[PDB]
Amino acid sequence: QINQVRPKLPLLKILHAAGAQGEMFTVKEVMHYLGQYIMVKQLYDQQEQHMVYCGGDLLGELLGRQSFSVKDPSPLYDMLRKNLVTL
Amino acid sequence: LTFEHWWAQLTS
Ligand SMILES: [K+]
Repeated sequence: QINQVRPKLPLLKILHAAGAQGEMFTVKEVMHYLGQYIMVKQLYDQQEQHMVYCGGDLLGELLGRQSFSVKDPSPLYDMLRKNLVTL
Repeated sequence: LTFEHWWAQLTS
């Protein structure tokens, strides 16, 4: 369906870790589970919570970065573009 | 000030 995407394997593993089921999702669902993954694994900086530290995490491998800021999402969106198969 | 506050604004 046009509003769905198919996450590549490593990103799917991350979504499943956060409780997702299945293989295809809407972008809102992907963001929901990726946010949950970051929250429950407590990867965000406790003082500056828009900062996410993921060195050594599969998420860091996907981002090609040790950290990123939710305020400047471009690196996160670049990661999604490379890891979401669309129609 | 919270991760969720910032994260939630990435989607409409
Ligand atoms: K932390």
